[PDB]
Amino acid sequence: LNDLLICCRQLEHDRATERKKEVEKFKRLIRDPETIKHLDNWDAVFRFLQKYIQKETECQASRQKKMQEISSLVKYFIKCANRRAPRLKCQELLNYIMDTVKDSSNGAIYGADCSNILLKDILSVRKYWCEISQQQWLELFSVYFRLYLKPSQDVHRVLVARIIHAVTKGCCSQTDGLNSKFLDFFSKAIQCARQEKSSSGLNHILAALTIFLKTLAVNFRIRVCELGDEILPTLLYIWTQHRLNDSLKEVIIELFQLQIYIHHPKGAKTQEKGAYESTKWRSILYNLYDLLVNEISHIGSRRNIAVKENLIELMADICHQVFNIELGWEVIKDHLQKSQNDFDLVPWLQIATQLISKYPASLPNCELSPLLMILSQLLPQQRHGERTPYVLRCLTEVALCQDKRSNLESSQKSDLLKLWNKIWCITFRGISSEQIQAENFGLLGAIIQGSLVEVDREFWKLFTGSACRPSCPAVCCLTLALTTSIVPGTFSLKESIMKWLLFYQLTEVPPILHSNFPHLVLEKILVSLTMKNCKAAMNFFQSVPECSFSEVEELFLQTTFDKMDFLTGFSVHQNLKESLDRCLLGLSEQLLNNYSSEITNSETLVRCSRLLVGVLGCYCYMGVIAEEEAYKSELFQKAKSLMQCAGESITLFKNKTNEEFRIGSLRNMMQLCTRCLSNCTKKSPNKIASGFFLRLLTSKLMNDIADICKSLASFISTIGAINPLAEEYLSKQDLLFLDMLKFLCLCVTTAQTNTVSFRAADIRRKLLMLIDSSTLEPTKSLHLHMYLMLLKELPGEEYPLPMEDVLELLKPLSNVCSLYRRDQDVCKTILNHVLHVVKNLGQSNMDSENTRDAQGQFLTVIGAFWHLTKERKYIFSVRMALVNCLKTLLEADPYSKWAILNVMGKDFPVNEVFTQFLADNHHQVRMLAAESINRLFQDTKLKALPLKLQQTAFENAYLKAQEGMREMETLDEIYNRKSVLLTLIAVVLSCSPICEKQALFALCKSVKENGLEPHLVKKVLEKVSETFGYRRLEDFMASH
Repeated sequence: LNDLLICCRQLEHDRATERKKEVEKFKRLIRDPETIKHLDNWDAVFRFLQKYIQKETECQASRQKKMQEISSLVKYFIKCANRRAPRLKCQELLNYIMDTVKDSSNGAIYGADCSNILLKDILSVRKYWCEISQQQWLELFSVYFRLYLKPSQDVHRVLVARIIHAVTKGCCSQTDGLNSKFLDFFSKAIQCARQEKSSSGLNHILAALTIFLKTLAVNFRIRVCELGDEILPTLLYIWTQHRLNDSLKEVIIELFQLQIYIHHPKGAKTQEKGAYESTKWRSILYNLYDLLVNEISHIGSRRNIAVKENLIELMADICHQVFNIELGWEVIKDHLQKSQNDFDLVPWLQIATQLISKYPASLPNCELSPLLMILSQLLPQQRHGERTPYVLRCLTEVALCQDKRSNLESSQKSDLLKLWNKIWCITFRGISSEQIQAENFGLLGAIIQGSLVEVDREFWKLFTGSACRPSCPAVCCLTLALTTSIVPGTFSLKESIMKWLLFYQLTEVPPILHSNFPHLVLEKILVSLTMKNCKAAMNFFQSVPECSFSEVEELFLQTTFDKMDFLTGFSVHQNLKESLDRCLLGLSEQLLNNYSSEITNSETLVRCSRLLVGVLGCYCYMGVIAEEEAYKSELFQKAKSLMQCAGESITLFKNKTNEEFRIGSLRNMMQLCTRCLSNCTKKSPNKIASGFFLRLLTSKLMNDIADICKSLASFISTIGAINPLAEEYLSKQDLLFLDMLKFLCLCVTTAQTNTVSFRAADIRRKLLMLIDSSTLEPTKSLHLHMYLMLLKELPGEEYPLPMEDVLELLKPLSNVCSLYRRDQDVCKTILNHVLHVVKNLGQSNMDSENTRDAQGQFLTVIGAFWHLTKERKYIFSVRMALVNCLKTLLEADPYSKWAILNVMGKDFPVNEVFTQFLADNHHQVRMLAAESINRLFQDTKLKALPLKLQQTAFENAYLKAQEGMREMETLDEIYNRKSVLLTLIAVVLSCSPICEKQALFALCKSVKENGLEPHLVKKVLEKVSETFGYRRLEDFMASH
């Protein structure tokens, strides 16, 4: 250390001639013992190189070799320093990168080189990705974008654009985001891109622009709307005059799709429905439509003649907005009729398919019939063509759209029935074609479900003999046929179908086991067939209940108040039942006889067990078979043998961990097993089938799975830095290990309901030591994944966990959050996963010493997060997470008996803290608190709260909203603040009849004081009056 520093100082103090060889001496001076003792610093050697560079640059074209040499020298030094861990501080390195490229004295190759190390090291490491401050991000974006705007054009312009893309992503993901005043910079770049033809970095500039609009979509919506009206005409000109680069076209389409989503949130058409309308936008949309109509007739727009999905989706969105120069379905019909080749016909068929699917109301019922003749005419060609699946899909969508309408006339309905009968006749022949099997069965199922064509005796022959193989679309059509029709008795037809479904070749696995099927579909079909009235069982079986920019669009509708979530015993045939039981045991016996310990697949055996427990679950759901006799039934006896045979594969893998080919099979094993279980507590065949599967599992199998869990737990391009929670850090073993652990997690929570052979306590205890402080390493990407999912799956509100388990579960939470404090994405994920603990922490029945310990441990980390959030250290995404988890705290303890967080020695109630977020700086946070404020007026466990508590909660919320109003171009913010206040009042009025009079008076005062929109408030009061039950608004006004 001291000797190295002395040698470096002597070399630095030496003359230039001695420095010629001292550079190599210093480079070779580094050694393994030197780096080991140097770890702490690196700033000392860094500034020695800093002044060495600044001294050398002071003293023609001959210097172009020296500047390249020193650039390589610093590249090697930085790589060696950061090879193991990033000890070097990003701050001083960033400033040097700033000042080496700001000046024009340095060569172009040097700034290009300096940008290379900057991207490959600073922006490729998560540590530097988080520690770069907001001020650094803005200055980092500004200097390189001006360099991009510089008139000099070189090969490095692509690299500079890649820097700009990475900086924009970093600022929009790690900080609060750069100001909207930089939008003029992008406008100038687009204007410059209009003149220049090279467009070297236009792909990254537009992609960075797309990210900025996505991040800046919550606020300044009109400003984004106005800028869209400015750049889109230039983008249309760029598209026409460019060479049509595939990557540039894709990002342009993404920008166009983002603009339409902003202007028309979730397909809004009129201005009063939440859409934004202007003359420039209408002309732009018409001009945008003309370009895409021209572009579809191109070879590169798609051997494959299918137009890309993004084009199809963008096509339907534009058509829906422009449908009412005159435009409509007439041009679509003309194109379909006049198209003689599938090249110019498949795109339009895909266009109509997506428009009908996305917007059922976009197609008038008058044009429904003319489209039906066109589709029928395009169906037959005496053979099978490329357009056939497309014609089948749109016909299915037409049938689905037809079934959703009840205003059709009698004459129109009769014409449609005759047309659909003709459609059914055409599509029935040629069913043997396997290529269009999925589309044909889907069309038949849709027609059968809608009762468009009456079923005939010939259709029932399809599921007989070897006419067709058991497939998912075939079963989906069959279950709809059994639901809306009665099986003819041609004891024979029902028997024949059950042979076809359970046809096993006397070494090929049956297709039902070979291919995955939706849970409890074949089982319900079989049970319904065996009992007296197959139609009745389907109706009763289906009667049971079941367990991006979209969030931004939902925000706009709630902003415009067009969307508001609030204020809104049987008999069985004995012969058929015995026949099915004989077939199930016969199929199972065949599987065991053909089973081998090495070559036979295991997921087929579990699928057979899933089918076997499914029919038993369906049988136990009715009064035909009780649970007690189902346990001793020969089916259940075959069930345990299937798993026991499949259990040895896990046992073998427990010893042969190094095997990799087994991983793919075992990963499929849990996916079947995990989906077998059902955590929902309602009485349903899914719950009964899950209970049978739980009772199947033995004590030997859990220990093998747990032992494999313990064994694998001890093992050891992208624009910017890689998220530590990304799936690319998870290998096959890592992905596998997360799989059965989730299977173990679901087993523990749901096994206690029934009586099982295995002890769930032992698994849970073993799971606790899996995150033991000595063993668990939060810095490891794998170890982070388990603790997050264990925090998500183990807690359960129904039956509280052993309360010593949760404190051990919550023990590493403080350490994990402290290590990942600077990572916004990890903090948001941790907060979203920790809220599941509150459902068990709320119940204070066993209020003991350790009970108050776990509550204190949970409250201090939440209080630290709230304090750190108040210090402006978290992004908006974390702010919802803090709001969301605190909402669960409010739900768990409405009276705040124990939910009191302590910070700097001061106690802050949870209820009082929630009202603070109503005056936040992010528009998305404000309504989420405004929508979730209803927890302060009702128990949410629907009993009301005490009068005094309700009065002070409403008063505190109203004054905070008023404070947010008064702490104020600005029109967007003004409209944003008004929407939150109106949403706050509307929610209070709906959920709090106690404060109905006070809230109404508060709105009345706010009309003249806060300047609320008279039309917006009038619509709200009409809606709540409709919700309450008042026929007219005047009566509900007159009541108060």
